[PDB]
Formats: sequence, C-alpha cells, structure tokens
Amino acid sequence: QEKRKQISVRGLAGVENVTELKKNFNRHLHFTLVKDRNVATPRDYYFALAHTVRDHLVGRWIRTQQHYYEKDPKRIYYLSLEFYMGRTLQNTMVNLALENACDEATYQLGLDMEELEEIEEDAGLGNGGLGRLAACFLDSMATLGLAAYGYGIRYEFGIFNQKICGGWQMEEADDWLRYGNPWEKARPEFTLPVHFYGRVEHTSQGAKWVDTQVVLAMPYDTPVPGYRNNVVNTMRLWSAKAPNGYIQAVLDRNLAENISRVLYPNDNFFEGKELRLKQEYFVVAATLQDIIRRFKSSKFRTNFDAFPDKVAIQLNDTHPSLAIPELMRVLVDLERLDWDKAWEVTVKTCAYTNHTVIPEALERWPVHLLETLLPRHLQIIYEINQRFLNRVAAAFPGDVDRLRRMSLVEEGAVKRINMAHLCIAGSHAVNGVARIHSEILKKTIFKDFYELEPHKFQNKTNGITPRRWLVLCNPGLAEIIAERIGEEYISDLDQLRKLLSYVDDEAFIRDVAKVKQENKLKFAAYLEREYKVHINPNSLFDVQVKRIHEYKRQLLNCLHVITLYNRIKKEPNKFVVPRTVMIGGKAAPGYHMAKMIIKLITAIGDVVNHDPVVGDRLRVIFLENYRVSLAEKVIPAADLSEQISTAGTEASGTGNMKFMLNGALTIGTMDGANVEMAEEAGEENFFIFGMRVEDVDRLDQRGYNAQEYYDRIPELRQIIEQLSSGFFSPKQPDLFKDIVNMLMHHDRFKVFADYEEYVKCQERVSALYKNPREWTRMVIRNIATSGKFSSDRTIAQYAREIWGVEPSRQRLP
Amino acid sequence: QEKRKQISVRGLAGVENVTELKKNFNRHLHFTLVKDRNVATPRDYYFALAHTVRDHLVGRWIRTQQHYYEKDPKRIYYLSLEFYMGRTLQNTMVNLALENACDEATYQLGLDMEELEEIEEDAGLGNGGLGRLAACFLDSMATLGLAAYGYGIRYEFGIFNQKICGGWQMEEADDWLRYGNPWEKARPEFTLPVHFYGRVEHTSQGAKWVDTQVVLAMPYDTPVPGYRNNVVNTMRLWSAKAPNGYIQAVLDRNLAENISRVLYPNDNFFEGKELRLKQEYFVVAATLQDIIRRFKSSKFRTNFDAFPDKVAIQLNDTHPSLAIPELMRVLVDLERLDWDKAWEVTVKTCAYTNHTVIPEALERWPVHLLETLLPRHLQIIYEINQRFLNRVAAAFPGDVDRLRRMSLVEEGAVKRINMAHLCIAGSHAVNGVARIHSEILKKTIFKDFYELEPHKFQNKTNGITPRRWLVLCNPGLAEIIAERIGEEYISDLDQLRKLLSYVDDEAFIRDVAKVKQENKLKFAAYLEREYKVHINPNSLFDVQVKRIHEYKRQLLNCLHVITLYNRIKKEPNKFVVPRTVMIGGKAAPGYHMAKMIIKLITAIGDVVNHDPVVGDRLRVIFLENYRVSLAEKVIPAADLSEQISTAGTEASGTGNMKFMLNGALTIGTMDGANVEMAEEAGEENFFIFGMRVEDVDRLDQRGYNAQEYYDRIPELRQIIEQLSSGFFSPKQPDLFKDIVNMLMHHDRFKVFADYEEYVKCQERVSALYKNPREWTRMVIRNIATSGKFSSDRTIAQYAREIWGVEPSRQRLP
Ligand SMILES: O=C(Nc1ccc(Oc2ccc(C(=O)O)c(C(=O)O)c2)c(NC(=O)c2cccc([N+](=O)[O-])c2)c1)c1cccc([N+](=O)[O-])c1
Ligand SMILES: O=C(Nc1ccc(Oc2ccc(C(=O)O)c(C(=O)O)c2)c(NC(=O)c2cccc([N+](=O)[O-])c2)c1)c1cccc([N+](=O)[O-])c1
Repeated sequence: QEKRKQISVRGLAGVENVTELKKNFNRHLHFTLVKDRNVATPRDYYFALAHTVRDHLVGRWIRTQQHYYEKDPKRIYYLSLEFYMGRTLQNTMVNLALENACDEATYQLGLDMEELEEIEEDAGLGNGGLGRLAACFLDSMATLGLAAYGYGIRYEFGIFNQKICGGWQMEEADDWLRYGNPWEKARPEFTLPVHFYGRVEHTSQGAKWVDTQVVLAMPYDTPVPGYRNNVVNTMRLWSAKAPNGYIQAVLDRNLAENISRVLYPNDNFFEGKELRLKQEYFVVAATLQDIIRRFKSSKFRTNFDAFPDKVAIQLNDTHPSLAIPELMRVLVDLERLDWDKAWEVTVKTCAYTNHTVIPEALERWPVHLLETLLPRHLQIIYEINQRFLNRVAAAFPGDVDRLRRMSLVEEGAVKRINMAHLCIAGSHAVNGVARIHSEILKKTIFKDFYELEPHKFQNKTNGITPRRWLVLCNPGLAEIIAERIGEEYISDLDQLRKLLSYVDDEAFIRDVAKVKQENKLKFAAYLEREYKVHINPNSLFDVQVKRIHEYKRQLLNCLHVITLYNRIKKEPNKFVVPRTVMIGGKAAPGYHMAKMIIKLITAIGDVVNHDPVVGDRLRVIFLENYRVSLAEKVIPAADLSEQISTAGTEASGTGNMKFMLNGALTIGTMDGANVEMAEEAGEENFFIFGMRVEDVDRLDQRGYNAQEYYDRIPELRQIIEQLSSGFFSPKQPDLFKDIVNMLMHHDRFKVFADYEEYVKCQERVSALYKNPREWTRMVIRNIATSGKFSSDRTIAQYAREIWGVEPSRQRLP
Repeated sequence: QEKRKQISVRGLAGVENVTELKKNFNRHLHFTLVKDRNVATPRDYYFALAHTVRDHLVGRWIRTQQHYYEKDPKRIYYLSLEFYMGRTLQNTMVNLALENACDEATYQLGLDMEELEEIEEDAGLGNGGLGRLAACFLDSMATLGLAAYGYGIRYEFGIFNQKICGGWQMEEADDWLRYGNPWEKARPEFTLPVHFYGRVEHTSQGAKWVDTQVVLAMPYDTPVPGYRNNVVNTMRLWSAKAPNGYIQAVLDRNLAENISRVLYPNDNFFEGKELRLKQEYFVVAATLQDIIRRFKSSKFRTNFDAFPDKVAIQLNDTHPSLAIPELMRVLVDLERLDWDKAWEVTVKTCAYTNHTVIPEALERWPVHLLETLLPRHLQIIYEINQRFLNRVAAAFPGDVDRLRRMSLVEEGAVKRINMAHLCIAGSHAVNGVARIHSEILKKTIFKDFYELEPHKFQNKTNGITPRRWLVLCNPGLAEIIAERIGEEYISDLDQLRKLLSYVDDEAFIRDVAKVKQENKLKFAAYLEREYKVHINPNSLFDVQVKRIHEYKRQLLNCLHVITLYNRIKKEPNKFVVPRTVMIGGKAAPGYHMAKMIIKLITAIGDVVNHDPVVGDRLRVIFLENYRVSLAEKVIPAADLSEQISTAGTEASGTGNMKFMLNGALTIGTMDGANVEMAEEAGEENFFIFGMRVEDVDRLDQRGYNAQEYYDRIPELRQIIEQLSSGFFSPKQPDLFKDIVNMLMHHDRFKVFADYEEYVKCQERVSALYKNPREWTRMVIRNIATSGKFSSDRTIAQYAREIWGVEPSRQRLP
C-alpha cells in the first residue's frame, strides 16, 4: 500500500472522495451485481469497481460530445479494422486521477485493487503494431483535445488466446465478452443497414444497386478519456445483426451475423477470404453513412463542397480503402453530385497510411470476388482507374510501362485490384510510419506515384502514449522522474530531456537502477505465481516480444542463444553475465515457419534450462499469450530490447519505443524508428549491429548464398549441425529440417548474414552490463531522449499536416 | 391521470416516494443510459423506469434467497421447457405497490408510463396454456411463500412474431433480447457442463459415460415477486455456450450454442427433431446438477434417503421426463447408490403433469436417436422398463397384452420410448389439469396404469393468477370490486362470492357495465392506433383467442359467422344485435390446415367487412400476433368468450378462466374446466351447447358421416357451397378445397355434428344481449364465482397433495 500511496503521479486519496468511492462500490455491488459480501465473487468486486469508475466518466462523455454538437468542429475519423485496446479500468482511473483514491477506498473494503484489475479481459481487438497504433492514437487525440472518433468492428472474438502445449501454440477462442463489458454503451438509436451482393441497373436517375442482401450494423460506443483534461471521446464499434424450414431460417441468422464474429489473426499478411472483405465492407459502409449523417445534422449544393472542411477520414492501411469507392457511391448515386465534384470531395476527405513494404502484406482482391459481393464498387473502381491512368498518360506521354505499373488493375490469370494503388489515387495524403520507411516508399514501392504527385507523400513517425506505456505500467519510473522534473512531461514527453542533467547524479543513478530491479522482482513473481516459471532476478533480462515472423528474426536470436550455450559448455569455468532470454508473441494460425520457430524456442529451453553445468547462468523462456496487458508487465522489467529485423523490413516498430520509455537498452539494426531512436539518444548509447539497407541490396544484387556463411563460420556450423542432427529434439531427430532448409536455401531475411556481428554486439552488451553504473547512466541517456516517440508528437503532426486541425491541452469544464 | 390516481388497488403515490422515484429515474438515465433529456429516446425512458423498478426488488430478492439458505426449507423446482412470461415492468410495480407512485413520478417528468410500458418486449417463452400455466404458477408460489424455483431455457428467440400478410401468417424471429433485458441477472458463478453423444464403458467402479461432447449451461436468474409480501423467488434459465480451419472452428461454436437458440413453435404436437431432444437434455441435466449441488450445500449415506424430503421436481409434461433417467444416472453412476435405493429416491422426488389426451401430442423418441445422443440414459430406460414390467407381470399374472400395452418400449418399424410411460413409472404422482381430463386419463389413456397404482393418480384443476389476469389488465374491474368488498380478494379470490350480494344493486350493475364499455373503447382505440382497424364499440365483442388448431374449432366459429352473414343478406331489414367477431392466435409453422384457417378467417372479413347491406351490423377481424400482452388487452374488453372445442379434447383451458375473471359470458362445450366453470356459476349463467363426451363416443361407435349433416341442413349446405365455389376467394376459386374435403371426409373433430346447436345457442346469447341489465346481472354471477380458477388454489393443492409442503401468506420483512 505504502508504495502505491507514496506515488504522487497517482493523485490524491481525498477523505470525502474515498468515502464516496467506497459508497458507490457497495451500491453497485447491491443494485448492479445483486450481491452481498457473503456471496460476491472476485469478479463481482471487479464489476463493482468498474461501474464506479465508469460513473466518473459519464458527465464528461455526455458534455464532450454535446460540445462537438454545439460548436461543430471539423471532425476526425480514424477508420481501422483494429483497435488493440487491451484493458480499460486502470487506464480510465489514470486519466481521471482516481487511481490512489480507488486504491485507498478498496483497501479499506478489504480488497486489493491490483487483484481486481487482473480479472478484466483485454479488448485484444488487434494483431500487432498498426492495431496498437490505432489505440495509442485514440488516447492522444483525446489528450489533444481533438474532435476525433475511432471507427471499427466490435468483434465477438479478438486475437486468439495462445496456449503453449508440449512446446507448441494451441489457439483458443478469445471470448472476451462472455461475462459482458461494463465499458461499452449500446447505441440502438444509430443502427444502420449495409447491402451485400445484388446488381446494378443504369436508369434515367443514373445507377441504382438493386436486389441486395441486408445486414444491420449495430454501434457500441466506448469512452476515450484524455489525460486529466475533462475530454472523453468515443470509439464506435459496429456489430452485425440479421434484419427483422422455420427453425433453420432462424438458425441461419448466424450467417449474416458472422461478419463481426472474429478478428482475422494474420498480421503482416493478405489472405484473400471473402468473409474478410465483408468485414472490410461492413465497417466502411456503416461508418461513412454515420459520417454523412452527422454532416447532415450540423451547419447550413452548399453542403458537399465543404464536406472536406467538416470531415477527415484517416485510413489505417488499405483494410478500409473501400471508403474511397463507397464515398463516391453515396455522393454520385445517392446524392447525385457530378463525378468530378464528387472526386474532388473524396480526395480532400481521405488520407492513407502505409505500414509495410513486404509484398505479401498487400491487399489485392480478385475482381470476381468484388464483382459478386460489390458490383457497383467494382464499376466505380474501374472508372476511378481509367481517369487516374488518363492523368499518368498526360504527365508521362508514351510511358506505357508506367501505365501498366501504376494501374489499380493487376493483370494476370486472376484479375485483382491493388488496394494500395486505390488508396494513393483517392487520398490527398499518403504517409509511412518512420523516416526510412517513408523514403523507401518514395524510392521504391510507390516511386512512380511519388513522381506523379510528389506533394501527396509524407512521413509520420510513430509514437506510443506515455499514459499506458509509462504512467500506467511503470509507476515507479514515472514517480522518480516526477520527483526531479514534476508531472508536465506526461503530456509533454519532450520534457524528459531535462533528465540528461542527472547523468552524474548519484541518487538518480541509484533510483533508476532501483526501480528496474523492483520491476524485475514483480515480473519474476508473476512468472512463479501465474505460470510457475522460476527465473533469476539477478540476471540480464533480454526480451524479444512481438508477433512471430521471419522478417523479425526471432531465429537470429535463437542462434545467439545456442551460441551462448555452446560457448559455456566449451569453457564451463569461464565467467559470463547471467541471462534470462525471454521470447514472446503469437504466430498466425497457418503460418507454418512461425509455429516451427515457437517450437524451436521451447525446444532450446528444454535443453538449456536442464544442463546442470549451465545452471543459473542461462535460461530460455517462451512467454505465453503475449498481449497489451502482458506488454505492460514484461516491458518495464527488461534490460535489453531486441529489435533485430533485417534492415528495410520493419517499417517503424513501437515496442522499440515502449522499451526505450521504460529503461531498457536496445540491441538492433538501423531499421524503422530504431534509426531515429539511435539518432535521439546518440549511437554511442545504442547497440546497433549488422547490414544497413544498402548492404542488403548489394547482397541481393549479387546473390544471397547462406552456405558462404556456413563454410566460413565454425560456430554457426556447430548449431546447424545441432538442429539437423536432433540435439534440440532427440525424440524426433528430423523435427527442425524445415528450419534448416529455409536457413540454408530460402532465407529471404538473410539471418546468417547478420550472425557474426550480432554475437559480437551481444559481447559489447554484456561487457557494459558487468559495470552497473555505466549501464545505468546509458539508460538515463535513453529514457531522457525518448520524448520524440510520444504519440502526442505523432498526432499533432497528423492534425497540422494532414487533418488540417490545431491540437489542444486547455482543459474542458 | 385522474382514473389512474383514483384507483386505490394501485397503491399510494407518497410525496417522498415520488421524490425518490423521479430521482432514481434521472440518475438511471444519466449513469445507466448515458443520457440527457435532449438525447434520450423513449426506449431510454423505458429502461430508466425499469432499472428504478428493479432496484426496489433487489433487497427482497437477496434476503428471500438468503432465508431459503439459512432456514433450508424443502425446495420446489418447477421444471419446464416453457415459461410464457410476457412483460415484466407493470407486473413488478403491481406486486411491489409502486404503480401509482411510478405513475405520479413519470407524469411529473413529462412522461406517460403506459407509453413507456408498450416499449417492453414480451418474454414469449411459450406456445399456449401449459407454458402460461408455468408463468401463473411462479407468481402463485411466490404469493404463497413457497421455496420454489422455475427452471427452463433462456431462448434467444421465443415464439415467432406473427405478421398477417395478404391474409396469411408470416413468421418473424422474436429477437426479444436485441436491446438487452433489464430483468435478468447473469450467474457465471453457477455455470455447469452438459455431456452429449459419447459411449458407455462398464468397469469395476460400474458404468462410466466417456468420450462426450461438452456444452456449458450458463444460468440467468430472474426475480418472481409475490403479491405485496416481500417474497422474491427466482426463475433460472440456462443458455448454451461453447467450451473454452482456425476461423471455421470459432464460427462453428454456433453449433453447440444453437441448443438455446429458439423455442420450438409446435403447440399440442410431437415433431421428433434431435435439436428438440438436445434442448430437453440440456435443461434437465443442468437443472438436476444445480439441484443436487444445492442439496449438497444445505443440512448434514445420511444424505440421499432424505433427498425427497429436501427436493420436489415437478415435470410440466413429458418435455423434462429425461429428469427421471438422469437423476438415476447421477445417483447410480456418480454417487454409487444401489439401483433400488436410487429408484426409491427418484419416484419420491418426481411428479408428472399431463396436459393432453390427443395422441399426436405424445413424445415417443426413436431409440436410435436416444442411443446416439444419450447412450447411458437409454440403458437406464431399458432397466427401468424391465423392472417396471416385472411389477405388472407380478400384479397381472398371464396378462400378456397388458405388458405390451404398459411397456415404455414401443415396438414397430421404428423402436421408440414412450415418455408418458416413462413419467408414470418414475413419479410418485401423475395429475391432469381438470376434473373431466383427470377422469379420462384414469378411464382411458393411462387406464392400465391407474389399475396398477391407483394411488398415483390425481387432479389439479388449473387456475390463472388474479394479479396479471385482473389487477394488472383490468384495473377498472379490480377497482369497482375493491370498492364493495375491499382488497383481500386479490390473494383470496374465493372472496369474490361476496359479489353475489350485489346482483340486484343498481350502482354495481351500472359500474360493471360501465367498466366493460370503458375497456371496449380502449381496445377499440388500440386497434385504430396500432393497426388502423376500425370496430363498432356499440356491438357485442365475440372473441376466440388461443392457438389455431383443429380440436379448437375456430372452423365451427367461421361457420357461425358465415351463417350470420347469410341470414342478414336473406332478411336485410330484419334486426340483429351488432357483433364484432375477433379471432386471434398463431399457427405452428408447418401446420397446413391451421394456416389455411387463418386465411379463411381473413377471407370471411374481406367479404363480410365490405358488404354495404351489412354495414356496422357485422364485422370479422383476425387479431394479429396474439400473445400474453395482447391477451391482457382484448380479454378485459370481451362480451362473449368462445370455448368450443370438441368435448373431450381441451384438457382444461385457462383463457376460459381469464374471460370469466374479467366479465365475459361463455359460450362453450362441456370440456376441460368449462364444465367446472358452469358448475361454479350454475349452467343457467353459461351458454353450454353441443355433444357431451358420451355423445362423441356414441358418434365414433357407429361412424362419423359429415354428409349426413350436409344432407339434413340447408344452411350448412349453403356455406359449403360458398367455400367450394369460391365466394370467399374469387381470384382463386379452388383456394378452400382442403378445408371442404377435411370437413366432408376427414373431420376428427366433428364440426358439423355441433353446428345446429351452436347456432341456436348463439341465438340465445344475442337474445340475452338485447337486455343489457340481465346480461350484466348474469355477468355479475360469473365474476362472483370465478375464485376457484385462481392459481393460488391450484398451487396450494400441488403443495399439500404432491410436494408435501404447507403454503403461506405471512409477509417477509
Ligand atoms: O445538446 C444537448 N445535449 C447533447 C447534445 C449532443 C450530444 O452528443 C451528440 C449527439 C448527436 C450527435 C450527432 O448528431 O452525431 C453528436 C455529434 O455531432 O457527434 C453529438 C450529447 N451527448 C450525447 O448524446 C452522448 C455523449 C456521450 C455518450 C452518449 N451515449 O452513450 O448515448 C451520448 C448531449 C443539450 C442541449 C440543451 C439542453 C440539454 N438538456 O438540458 O438536456 C442538452
Ligand atoms: O447468507 C448470507 N447471504 C446470502 C446467502 C445466500 C443467498 O442466496 C443463496 C445462495 C446460495 C444458495 C445455494 O447454495 O444454492 C442458495 C440456495 O440454497 O438456494 C441461496 C443470498 N442471496 C443471494 O445470494 C442472491 C439472492 C438473489 C439474487 C442473487 N443474484 O442475483 O446473485 C443472489 C444471500 C449472509 C449471511 C451473513 C452475513 C451476510 N452479509 O453480511 O453479507 C450474508
């Protein structure tokens, strides 16, 4: 209690407030939960606390949205298929300053609030960084006083819960709404119809899309509290409902309603399923009618010219790019605007964000698919293309190949639509997510596009919110910082720079290292308690957490681990810094290699964690079911953060940033925002290793030959042989043959080309660790220069150079 | 307002109470509904009122159930697949005395409570009288202070909403939970597993039912407020949940969970679908584990002898008869009691109620069905049979045919299990639902059973609650009665007898006729408003409301109607009492004749309601979507109640009783409880017509010949010819050919044998109507002797002669 108390960044536990809090809790438990302390379960406790928290939101929520209604600002909609929201109770107490009062309140009712908090389900409505980006962004736009709205799908089931079984992943259904959701509010009043299939008739009005199937979109609003400023914004998620023999028709209502059933769990990967495209059409069509409906109920042919003055639609990826042809659909067919005015309007409303350079991430929908589901949209996409391509022709006369290259229509055996091309055509702005990425789009992927309309293209380096990702998750760190520099930094992270004044302050040095070791013990107790996993709290915590993928080179990490192990066994008496190597993250079901790689990790620990010579010198664990809430625990405890993807394949990354905020040192490549983080801190304060992008490209120019590295490196040859022969899986010697063959003959990610430098760099890291003070002073240097990686920074830029709106930090009443 | 005020049976609108009520409403609208009066919709108003009402229940609910816990009475469980609950808000205000306060409260917030009330969805969780019986019974057991629990299934969709289209029924999905349900409380804490399929292994423990599929049963408790006595009992309804490629497995969770999706809409009819048997297994298995679990957490080999001292399980029909072999399943396999002790226990816990003599109503499950779904239950049913049949043998030595007749095993092409036989074998008591019915079971259907174990067999004449079915629905009638005799009658309906003192009281005569005419104008405004149906308020309201069936002889009614019409056209100048003939009720989808008959009704009105000669003399309407809530409106407005089924086919009826309570005169046959209602009132005060049961039987002895009546009755011949030739459906002359052929060659219900007497009796009815005073004095006689048809009477009998518990009317604190 005393620590929780002590922490000033957590607010006042005022006498009347704690008296009221406790009162509202009893009352909720009696009326809402229909309970007494004899029969309440912990879960009732949770729900009793959650209702009391949420009651603090309502008045603000009601009034913020009344204010938008009254004032009619320009409105920002953030359209995404994913909001990686994680839990909400701590979060709302944070931004409402209620955390220490609620803490005192509950203690006094004989209840540990942390314990109640662990009852809450995450809203795991995303797959990895774009989804989580989306959630960080709602928070910053709230904190920036913007008239912003998140728009997505209320899935039944979010990302699958991961169970490791026998060292393999087992997917279970994430039934996060089993017990209901105190956070959401049903909005029946705003249910809309969405039309699927049917056909198009050209009449004297124009076109008319007839004989369609109808699914209803039912919205559920969720409050988005800003930091301590009396703003509460909404996320609105749509859920599919069937319109209003005999038994079999009712049972078959499930078919329409399966559109919001389940997040597709393919991160960084296009699988072209029709159910996925219905998901995408669903959210798009409902959001844009709701949008056009608000526009209609606000100011005032007057109207639609001004529509881009009144509306911004941000496309998170190409997942809601049907926004473009739908907007046009409405304007042209329904509103009867002329094609050219309607196109002017669209391009002024819409901007697109790219998250990936990987070609296997791009959405390219078979036209037959689109032609059946969405006959009218296809026609509009053809008209869009034609006229766009007439523009390329005019600018590059005779450049026929360029026509073929820029076309939204991919020729082939299967015709398909390039959803990225679509998006660049129909948006006034196209961004990447970090300085290098946005250069490569301009230099490569969208090079011809850039030449056309160079003013379209921008950079918006990612951030993370310093509420969830420092104040919530690392209240310790948060508190020793506020102690020196006060509390303003929490929504002005650039204030962190002030901590460079403390690099040679003995109490600061001491406190920082104290806080991390405090977090290491907590994490280590979590592992015992929840998973009976025993780890060394006096070791280097080396963490790689992120979805499992080949580009991400969990495999290069595993080679480092087996090197460490093999060196020990060679010189057993020789000293080494003790490590706990933690690898966590989910594989897409059906990503065979990624599932292979999880299995190899746990296989490495089966060996490594049982060698008596090794003892407590090295330990390998796979952290089960990595999610937002799990992030919030292991990130504040890590010493080293692994950011090891091949140069040029991680667009930005954001995990990098969370680990920076919270006092880990980074081993990485110059990739994504790792480059800007090295810039911030100075490269003298990072562990940058291996190829730059230019060295990958030179490798590709002449040919990656994995065997060249094999033949030259006896250490890498010892491990390959281990893997082949069955050292890591004796009961099935041939188990890792597809890992080996990929590494040997088909590695698109060049793992062996970065091997020798990664291991030498890891040498450097452990040398620094053997001097605590100097570790802690470089850490200081890292924390101190992470303020650029706040999402307030990122969002203020989107507002000023895309949405064409001014941010704010003036408190509402 | 002034009438609503005036009504003393509706309680006090105390100054502080109205101040608190209004306060809790605002507060609910703010916190629960997240609203202001600018944005609230009516539906929010509703939900704001409902939350405030329900808050008055909670403390009582908590404490009533604490009291059962503390005291550990013997417990009554009422197992039914159906609870025809209808709406709840008015009902709870009634039994809590809050109706006039809530009335004043809302008025003062500028809201009409009646209007809010019309927003509520019925819980249409039943098909007709057994389902509704079930709901009347929860109410009486509450009012009688019994430790009773309703146990059923929380369907997704209750009985289909009926739409009449072109004069046909159209079924729509009753999505009654769309907007959620303020009345229910989720009980995750008491989720149980139910096992389907699998197989049986006989080991050294005994039998063991292995490799099963698991569905979870999730309970939702609903409060059952007693009348003004501070008892709140629970109805617990179970909802199916799936246990805790990749996408297609999540989507396929619907398959397990489709067990609670939808009420099967077959009233008075066995269709032998496996999904239906899963429904039946579901509710049974979950309820009995919950039951055996309570028994285990209460008093104390000690235990299970006393289990029938501590448990009563009432079987509403044979729908939960799997209760028997399941109870045994548990006792034998799980608890390891010996077969003979376990059988003693079962028979002492279980009693069965029969609702039907019709053979097409009986559940007779193919064994292969049972053998697959429920291998172990089948084995136990075989063992049960064997030993039961060994008992028949011993009592009737050599009577081989009797063996075959009594067997739970039906031989044939398809083997099947007789669920009724099952039930008589495994229950200590078997009842019918009205004096005549229970004689016929003893004399016919269960004759051999009766000879075996004559002490098994009982009668429990049905009732209806005089809260829903007078105080709620006819507050007028309720108020003029209380004016004379005070308010005690409401839970002592036998007090009504006191009104015979008023048969020659001019003010009483006047007030009764006033109240009915008041209800006639209201109903008539409902029809205009909600359905734009214009009716004559100065006519005789002749109502037949009940599910559509051949036994029920909606068709004999239609013949009366076309007689009336044809007589007018014959003598147009001749005076007749003006009628509005209202026929309402649903057909089972797939019951072809019943759907034909709806169509004939509306076809009759197409003719009849457009003949200018007829004018406002006769009008025929089909009342759409008959349900509990609709009952509550048209019953208080009817003059004549039609109870015209063939003698011996309506087991009891309860609609008869509602119309009696509320001041309609009855035309009927001596069938079901019509006979006891004629007894109560004296036959001089009823319109009894046609065959007695003995005259049906004599008809069957020699042969029903429909053509005999045709040849003898020129009036019935004029109509048959109308129907054939296409008078009622000129655009399709042949439309009613299957009605005609059934009437001519296959009428199991002898419509023509009752024709001449029904029409003459209808002559009598209209003669009486032409003298208002004398109508009103016979009505007085009817209201005055309906107290026997209260369900308090019925339930006190079940308690004393079945459950072996004393009723009570002492108020809880
Ligand atoms: O304008 C007034 N009130 C209001 C007015 C408006 C809104 O919010 C609002 C309503 C409708 C629309 C729209 O047309 O799209 C928008 C918008 O333009 O974005 C915003 C209010 N707050 C809410 O309705 C609200 C906010 C948050 C959550 C919920 N919810 O879960 O339902 C509801 C309260 C007002 C003006 C004057 C007097 C009163 N009053 O006394 O009640 C009220
Ligand atoms: O026994 C005590 N309290 C209690 C004890 C028990 C019950 O109800 C109850 C609990 C469990 C069981 C059971 O084992 O099956 C039964 C039963 O035997 O039937 C009844 C109470 N009331 C409720 O739990 C209740 C009632 C109605 C609705 C809900 N609901 O929706 O969740 C809950 C309150 C008690 C005793 C002493 C002190 C306190 N206290 O101070 O809190 C409480």
